[PDB]
Amino acid sequence: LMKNPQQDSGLLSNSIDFRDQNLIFSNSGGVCTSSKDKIENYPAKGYPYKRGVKLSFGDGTTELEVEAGGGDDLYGVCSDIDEFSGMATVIPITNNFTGYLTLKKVNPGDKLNFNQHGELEKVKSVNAIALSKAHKLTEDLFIVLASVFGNRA
Amino acid sequence: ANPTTIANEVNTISTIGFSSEVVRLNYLKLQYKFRHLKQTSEKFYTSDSYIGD
Repeated sequence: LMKNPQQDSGLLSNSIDFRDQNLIFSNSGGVCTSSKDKIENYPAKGYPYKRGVKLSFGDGTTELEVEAGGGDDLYGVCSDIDEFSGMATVIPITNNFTGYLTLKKVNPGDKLNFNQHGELEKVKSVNAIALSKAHKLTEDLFIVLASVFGNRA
Repeated sequence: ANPTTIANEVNTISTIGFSSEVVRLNYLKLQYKFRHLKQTSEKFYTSDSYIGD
């Protein structure tokens, strides 16, 4: 529910090895990032971190927001959150993305689609291919390296 | 649009637009014609109390 662990740790983390130190929930952004990527931000409704987002509209008093969602309403991928301001960094669905995303509770090369809650699931209208296997971080939190190529016909 | 909140990384920023307006003022020229007595002829119309027919 939080980008960083909510409870403080009690142990100094030894930094000796250099392998498999990136399979954490705090890894924001993408593994490969271009300096020509288009980056937006929107007010967040809920916690859409590491999830696909859609646009949500209220009465009309306040501006639009982004909420976790997929299907035919998919607008992009949320890659970072600023908690103080409620800001959600969004990469549009028309821009290539490669990074770790939340997976529904799967082998590399398997086609993926975003479900109603913005979670990737194995297969229809979006190009998403898993580049690794599901890594479990919590009882109900599974992440996976995926690449999004846009919408298919 | 509403301003952009500068948090973490962002490229898409709200924009301030500009416009120009041209105001034109028209000036029109008009003329009138009037009839009077001739200079040399006024002497024959210089009545005792007034000048003119």
